[PDB]
Amino acid sequence: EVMLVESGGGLVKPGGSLKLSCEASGFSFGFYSLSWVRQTPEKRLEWVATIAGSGVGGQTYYPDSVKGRFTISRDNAKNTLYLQMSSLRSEDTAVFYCARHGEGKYGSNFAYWGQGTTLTVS
Amino acid sequence: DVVLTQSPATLSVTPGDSVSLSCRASQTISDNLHWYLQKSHESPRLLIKYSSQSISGIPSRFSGSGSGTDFTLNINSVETEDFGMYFCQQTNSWPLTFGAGTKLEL
Amino acid sequence: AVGIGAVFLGFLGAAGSTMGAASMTLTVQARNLLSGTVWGIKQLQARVLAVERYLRDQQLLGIWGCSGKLICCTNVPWNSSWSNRNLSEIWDNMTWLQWDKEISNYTQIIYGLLEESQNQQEKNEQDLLALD
Amino acid sequence: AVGIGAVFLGFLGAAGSTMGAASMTLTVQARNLLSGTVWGIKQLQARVLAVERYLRDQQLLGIWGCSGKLICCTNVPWNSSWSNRNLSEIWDNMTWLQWDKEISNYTQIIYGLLEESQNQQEKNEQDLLALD
Amino acid sequence: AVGIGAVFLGFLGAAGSTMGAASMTLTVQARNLLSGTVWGIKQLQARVLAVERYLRDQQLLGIWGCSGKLICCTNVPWNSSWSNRNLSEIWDNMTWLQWDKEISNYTQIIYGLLEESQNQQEKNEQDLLALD
Amino acid sequence: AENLWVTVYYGVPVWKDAETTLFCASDAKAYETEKHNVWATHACVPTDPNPQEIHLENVTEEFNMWKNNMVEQMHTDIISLWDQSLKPCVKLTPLCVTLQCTNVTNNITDDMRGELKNCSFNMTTELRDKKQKVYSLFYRLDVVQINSNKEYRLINCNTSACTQACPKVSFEPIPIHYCAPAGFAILKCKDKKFNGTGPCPSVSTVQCTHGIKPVVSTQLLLNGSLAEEEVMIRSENITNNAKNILVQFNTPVQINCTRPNNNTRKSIRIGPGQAFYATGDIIGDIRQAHCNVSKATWNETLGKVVKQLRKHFGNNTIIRFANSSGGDLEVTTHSFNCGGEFFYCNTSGLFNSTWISNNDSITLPCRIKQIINMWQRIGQCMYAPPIQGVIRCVSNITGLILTRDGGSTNSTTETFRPGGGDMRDNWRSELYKYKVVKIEPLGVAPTRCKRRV
Amino acid sequence: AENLWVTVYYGVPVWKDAETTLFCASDAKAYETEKHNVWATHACVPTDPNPQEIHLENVTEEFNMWKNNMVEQMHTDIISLWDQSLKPCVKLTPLCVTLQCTNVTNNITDDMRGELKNCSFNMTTELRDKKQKVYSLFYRLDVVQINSNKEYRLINCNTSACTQACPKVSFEPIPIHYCAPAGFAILKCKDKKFNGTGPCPSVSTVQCTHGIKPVVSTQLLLNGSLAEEEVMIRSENITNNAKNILVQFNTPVQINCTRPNNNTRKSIRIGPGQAFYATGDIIGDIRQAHCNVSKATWNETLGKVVKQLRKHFGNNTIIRFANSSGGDLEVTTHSFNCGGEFFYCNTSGLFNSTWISNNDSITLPCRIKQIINMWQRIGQCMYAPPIQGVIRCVSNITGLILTRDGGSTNSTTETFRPGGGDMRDNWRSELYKYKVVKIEPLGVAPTRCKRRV
Amino acid sequence: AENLWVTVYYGVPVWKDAETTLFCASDAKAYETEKHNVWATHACVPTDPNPQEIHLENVTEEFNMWKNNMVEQMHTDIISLWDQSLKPCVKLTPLCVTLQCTNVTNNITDDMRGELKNCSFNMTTELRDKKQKVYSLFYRLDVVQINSNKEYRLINCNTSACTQACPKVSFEPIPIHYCAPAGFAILKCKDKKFNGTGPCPSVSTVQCTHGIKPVVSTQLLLNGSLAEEEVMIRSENITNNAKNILVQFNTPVQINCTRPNNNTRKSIRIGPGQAFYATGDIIGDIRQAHCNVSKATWNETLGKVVKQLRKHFGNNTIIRFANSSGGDLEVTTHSFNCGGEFFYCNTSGLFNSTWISNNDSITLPCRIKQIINMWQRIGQCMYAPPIQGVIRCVSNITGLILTRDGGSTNSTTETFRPGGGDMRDNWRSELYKYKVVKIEPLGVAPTRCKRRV
Ligand SMILES: *[C@@H]1O[C@H](CO)[C@@H](O[C@@H]2O[C@H](CO)[C@@H](O)[C@H](O)[C@H]2NC(C)=O)[C@H](O)[C@H]1NC(C)=O
Ligand SMILES: *[C@@H]1O[C@H](CO)[C@@H](O[C@@H]2O[C@H](CO)[C@@H](O)[C@H](O)[C@H]2NC(C)=O)[C@H](O)[C@H]1NC(C)=O
Repeated sequence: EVMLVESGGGLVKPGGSLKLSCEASGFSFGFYSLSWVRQTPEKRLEWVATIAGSGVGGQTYYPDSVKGRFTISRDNAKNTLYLQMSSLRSEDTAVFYCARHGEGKYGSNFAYWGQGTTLTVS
Repeated sequence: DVVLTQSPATLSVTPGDSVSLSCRASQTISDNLHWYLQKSHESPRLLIKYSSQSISGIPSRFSGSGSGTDFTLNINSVETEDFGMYFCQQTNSWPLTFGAGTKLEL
Repeated sequence: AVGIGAVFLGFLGAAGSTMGAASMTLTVQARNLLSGTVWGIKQLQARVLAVERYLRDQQLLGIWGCSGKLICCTNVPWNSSWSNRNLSEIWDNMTWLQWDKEISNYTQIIYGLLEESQNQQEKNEQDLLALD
Repeated sequence: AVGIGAVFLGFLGAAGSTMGAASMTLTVQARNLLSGTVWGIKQLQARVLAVERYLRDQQLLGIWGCSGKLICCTNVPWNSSWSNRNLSEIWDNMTWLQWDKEISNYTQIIYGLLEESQNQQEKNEQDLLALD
Repeated sequence: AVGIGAVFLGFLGAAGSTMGAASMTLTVQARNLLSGTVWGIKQLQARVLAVERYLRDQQLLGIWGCSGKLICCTNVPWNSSWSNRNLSEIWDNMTWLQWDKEISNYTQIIYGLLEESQNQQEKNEQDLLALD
Repeated sequence: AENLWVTVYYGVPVWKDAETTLFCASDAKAYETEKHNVWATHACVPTDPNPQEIHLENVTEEFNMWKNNMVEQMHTDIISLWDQSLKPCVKLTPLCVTLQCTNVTNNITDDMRGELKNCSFNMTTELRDKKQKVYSLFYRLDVVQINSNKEYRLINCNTSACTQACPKVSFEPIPIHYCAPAGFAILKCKDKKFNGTGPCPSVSTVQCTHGIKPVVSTQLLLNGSLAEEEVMIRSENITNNAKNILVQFNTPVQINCTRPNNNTRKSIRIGPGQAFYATGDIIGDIRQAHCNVSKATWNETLGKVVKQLRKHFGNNTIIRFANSSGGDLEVTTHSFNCGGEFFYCNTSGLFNSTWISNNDSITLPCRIKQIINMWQRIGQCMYAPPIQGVIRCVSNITGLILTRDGGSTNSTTETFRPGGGDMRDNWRSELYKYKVVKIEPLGVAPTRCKRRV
Repeated sequence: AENLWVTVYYGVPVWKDAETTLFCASDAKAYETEKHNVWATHACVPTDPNPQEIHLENVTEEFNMWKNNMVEQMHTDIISLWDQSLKPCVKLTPLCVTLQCTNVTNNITDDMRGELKNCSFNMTTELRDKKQKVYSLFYRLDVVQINSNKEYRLINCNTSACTQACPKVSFEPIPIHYCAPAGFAILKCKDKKFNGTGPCPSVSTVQCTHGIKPVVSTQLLLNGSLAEEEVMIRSENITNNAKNILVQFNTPVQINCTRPNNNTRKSIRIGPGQAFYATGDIIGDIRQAHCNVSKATWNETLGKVVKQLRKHFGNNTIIRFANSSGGDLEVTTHSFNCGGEFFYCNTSGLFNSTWISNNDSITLPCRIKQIINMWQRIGQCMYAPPIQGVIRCVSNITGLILTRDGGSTNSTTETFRPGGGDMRDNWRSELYKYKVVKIEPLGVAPTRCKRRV
Repeated sequence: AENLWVTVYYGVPVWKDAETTLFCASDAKAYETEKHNVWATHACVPTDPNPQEIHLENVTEEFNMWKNNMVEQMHTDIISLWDQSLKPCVKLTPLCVTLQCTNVTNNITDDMRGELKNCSFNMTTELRDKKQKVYSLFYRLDVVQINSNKEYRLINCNTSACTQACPKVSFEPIPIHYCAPAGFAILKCKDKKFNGTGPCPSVSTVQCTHGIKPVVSTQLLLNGSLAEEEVMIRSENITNNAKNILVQFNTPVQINCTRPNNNTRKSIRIGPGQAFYATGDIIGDIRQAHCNVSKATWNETLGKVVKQLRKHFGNNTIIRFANSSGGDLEVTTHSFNCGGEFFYCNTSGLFNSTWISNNDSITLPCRIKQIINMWQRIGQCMYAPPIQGVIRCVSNITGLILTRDGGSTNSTTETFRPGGGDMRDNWRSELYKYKVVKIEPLGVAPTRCKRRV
């Protein structure tokens, strides 16, 4: 089955940097587009970053609130996803989930979510 | 940006009843709306893909419907394990956005 | 509509790509080679042209040391009169269509080299197996 | 004496029998698959249908790790979402036709799994062979 | 000069030569076996007869232990009721056309011996593979 | 333990239902007669000895003959080689001439009718200038009146000019063993109790069928495949009125069809190398062709089939018979072939009885037609040539093709009626034991072994 | 290190140019119409859904249209299945009788001409003896005078007796998806600016082409494959005078061809089962069949093509048009099909202009001929049967086939003239995107690994 | 040691005798002449250069040429493509009209006879109403008298209406290279002393035979495969009287056949597009067509073959010759083709000698026949059209087909007699060197190695 296990969460001062990791198994890693989505303490879900798969074009996508600030990358040979954070803000405080999408035309949805790693910025 | 509005925010129903959760998009997303269940102390879990498409491993009591901007997640006999936080998601345009969630309580 | 669905690299995907990325998926060009009263003989004479030229490369593969392994090392060295190219380029600079032009004179020397380099190795397995 | 006509069956002999006795003789259904002016073209279009559907199975066999061994282990695990059955039953309780109904949804997932499980091990064999 | 036509024979070149010299080049008879509106059907019924009589021996070859190796040991002993000949003669005294006459009664016992001697080694390999 | 792994298994017995092109296997003994004295004796394959009919123990299988294929393919190719055996024969275009016909010279009784008209006409010889004036004899079912005097023409001269039959070929049925190609089996239901649908729990796999005789009878199936123990009836919905009830009984009923006219032939030359065989004089007397059945056997067989019919329609059911209320001349009659000539009988002394749940022979007056439009195609017919001497044959009635009467009331009677209809329904009386499956080996099963590296 | 070793690579993407036999893929939706109401709807293959049009990134490819194959094979087999759709139909030999023709009953004005002659003749009935005397109507383009009185004969009665056309079949174009066999790809040039030759830097691989409609127009290509952005012209040597200029423009031009005669049919019986369909009376008036184009659209399209022609011939070039100086009646005219009948128009109100670098409709007077010698074969023609009622069709003019005027002076004008010539060039307006390659895997490359012993 | 094990050997040289379908290899130089000006030049395969004639040292092989196959298949398909080159041509049915014939205008000597009759008749034109009255010229071997007056008819008008021959095709022999398919070899006996049967101790393997020209001569084999050193005679049982003696001699004998009539052609129109070529006037004188051989060479060659005949019949044997006592016109004569016309000569000034053990030319008076029934089929003939001008050819007599005279007494003489008979024996003069074997690999031999686990 699909397993996504995130690590790297911590307490960060604002303006600081932090790299999250997501170790994936159970699927052909490079073919799928992968994303980071965070869940705020009020339980709201805010998409954070996406990196497309090898056959999807491999581009990165970010919402406007983080564009120019957040960088998502992947190392497909070890099946690991990264989320590189810089110029961190207190609003970034959330549980961050790694998520895997589906396949083909009906696969831009999040299909699998990881357990999450907690980031607290204060 | 597409704004997703989930309704209701919270709803108490007795186990065994059926519910219809609404998610409304600020623009048409043809059918690009997905539903997730997050139980308490747990991660979210995909329930329904592209308005209506069922997911292997998810119980048949989860059903989806809706087209355009208005989408609905039906849970047709709610079980104790189904109570939790419910999310919709759109893939029509960047940025990807979520609804605020429906809290299903016992 | 954002296009995030996984879309596996289709047929002929790395056909302009380098050899180090074309050799990642070789099975996709392999598997679409057999499957995919007068206009029935145009079906017949397309089918019976397909199975001989499938069997002919499966025989030239068969009569070397590579039965169905689809990737295999051999023992003949690479004479630089054939290609004269650097090694560090020819896995990430050129491409395969550029290779077939770059080597097509020197083919049928390699194909002649492979049967004797296999049957010599073949009889050497026989000479090893005969004594015990 | 030695030699009776009871347990020495024929073609498709154990076709209702269990898997532990059908896998004893699989070659007998394997080997009886090729040998045995307008009414000649039904012979032609029966022959090029026989050798095509034989080669299609010899191609699906060829691109896995199983050249002609006809029974072969692989490396992919058996997810219980496929069958969810006990092991101690499914070699002597059920039968093969019951298996083909019991699994027919889950084919082309296994067939997609087998090609990647061969080619990943293939290139990892090449990366193992390149360093030495 | 260097390169002469004397010892480099052709197709069916050693057909009168001894077995120890006929088994030196077996690939030359192997490779010239596939390549080389009514006068098209003598081409059609020659092609699907060529690929049929090629596939019948490649299937009988396939179900033994010898996929495409073209020379292979086996496990069945040589009963002297078959040939009763000396060893020191039968690789350099007699010839192959004399052999096919010298054994042709005892064929279909050997061809019958090979499937069980392969399938017994196959299931004993499976019983070895099942425990691990 | 639970780390189960995929292991494929090549060459494994399972099959699915399919349909592909089958071929002949003519018996090798019929190969001595040289170069198609009957159709399909050199064209398709010489058979094999001892076809490996081998049992499949502990196997039940849902057969079918009503939605079955391969009884459509046999009808397809038997149509096709029937058209293949008419392309060499001579076209009969220049016979469409205005006849002039009188009664034949005969002791004309008013009860009997003149079956053969004289019809002396003109027809071109092999020279294009000359025209001989020849006469013939023709049946009354082959001429119609162009309208003092009385002058006819051929009936098929409207809309369908059609060929002669080369006297080398013969219309007799030879056995035909249908065989599956490589990779396909033929399941044969060995059950002695098997109606139309239902799982047949005793099958056996062959590669070639038993020798099937292709006959053409509309009612009263002949000369083939008797039943095992009882009289078996089988249909589609027996509460349907459009589906025939193919009765197949166990012991044969001997028929004694004959034609007592001598019927001397003669050859008129149409043109260059185009002979035409017309019946000239008839020597002796002009007597009617008939058939005989034993009255004790026929009445005993109807005593059997009214017992088997009460198994489907209950007891106290007053079963009666009738005579195929209407239709064409080729559906109201027992239309068949005998030695190369085409009898149309009159089954109305047969299908006339009534049955309640509590030595002599029957003679059937037949009649002969020379042009033939078997299978009712649009632009074909078939002028059968005359044959010499007194004609007599003996055949076995094996099965009927009945048809119920579509009542809509709470009555007891069931006036059963015979009816031929589609010729395929004959071959569903021959191809109900056999279905064709496709062997699909290379299955897959998990077990506890992993491919070591 | 430097001890590089040969390593073969099976299944590797490279291709070479080749040519093999391609096949149909008829659309499955056109399979509902039963048993060849048009040619090639049961004969060749039902199509596939969603053909895998897949991009080939970083690929440029040298396409070609002049030395291209597969437009010769499609013309070959379309000839062949045209003979397949003409071999069942009835030969019309016994119509070669010395006619006797008068004017049709009509208000004969001297400006108009009697287009239809009466032509009452003798023809055999189904009886070989009788000969009925029947009459018909015939166009003036199908009879010539054997030379008081006025007696004609058929024009094709010299040298080519030719068949009728069965009214079951239909001459409509259906889409045809050509598909490659296994081992062959179909490259599609996706460039929106792509003339005949030249590297196409944006290709994509398919297995089946889009639905091609086989139409038959000589000038004024119809109903297919409009251009993307501009009006694309493409030829061989544009400084040649023997190579046609296949204009393909971007927006469609609507044609409105009609025929306002009622044209009642009738069936004359030639013989046994040989019907002949002749036009009997015409109800109403004898009016001329015409076609219409919008003058603003046609003049705008010539405003487009006078810009694109100056793109190849420079500025200050006085472009003018003319009307195809000479040739046969089937090359000087816009010869086409409409509903099953064969209009021959007169493109001489169209191709008549001059252009210097500084609401109404055009009516084209057409005329109909019934025998047909499409593709100009030696010993064939084709008597098209009449059709009932008023006939009207609407089509899209998509591309022209012009031809320059072979000057040899330092002039500025270029008097273009339309001209059809070979029918293959029509299909070159459909087959410029597609080439067929042969996948040749199992390449070979040296790397540093050796087969261990 | 003694634990010998089975080891199979793939790709191993052994063969068995078999028979499968062979194919052409037409020479590529004969491909320039477009679309079958001779039969089988586009239909079957262009050849290869330098066919791999490779020796097989230390190989003996039991050949046979009398029980050989593949000379039956070549006769079969040459029959078939002879009918293939006659299926397009025009059937000549409407020529069966009652002729009216007088003598041709000529210097009638009592010794000579009128070979050509005038035969003016009536024949329909292309119009069905008119009938032209045309005249021709005809040989005496093509008309028989219908019985004051004198009226003939065609000889083949009884029982066989037969086609004309299209002047596009040509009856010249082209070389044909037979090639084996894959898996079959062609053994060629290279022995310069090799009769019919017997082991040939010098063989060689080819893939394509040399170019065989299929000619049709009954006696005096022509234009093919001269012997090596001597004059080789070869037969079946030489003490049989029913087995022909295929003499094949070493040096060629030049024949000089001609026809000195000018024989102007003309085209009569039968109908629509059906031309008929009839001989019009003859320019010059009416002289008989003849052939020449050198008398010193022919007498020297019979001096050779009576020496080789004494090798089988002993010395002091008075060998004499005779002139084929009886038979039809095509077995008693040297029946052959020359440029498309069919000479029947009279070898009775040739085969007339006697031989005991101790500059001028021979003229053979030939005669020409226009209908042709080559291979003596039942319902065929062949109207060869006339040809313009004086006709002259030069050929090499290469081999004879003799036949002894079946004595039953203790005589010494052996009156040999010529006789053509079956045309297969001609091709047995070309295919006696060649046999076709089937390569059967996968041998098996025991050695001391075991498949390790
Ligand atoms: C062809 O002609 C035949 C006889 O001339 C027609 O046959 C009968 O015609 C009469 C006309 O009064 C009808 O009453 C009958 O019903 C016809 N019988 C049959 C069996 O057809 C025939 O109708 C004509 N047409 C065709 C198409 O055959
Ligand atoms: C066949 O006859 C037709 C007449 O029906 C010929 O056609 C014309 O013949 C005259 C003869 O003087 C010529 O002047 C015309 O040029 C011909 N016109 C056409 C369109 O052919 C025809 O020439 C005859 N021959 C052939 C081979 O068709």
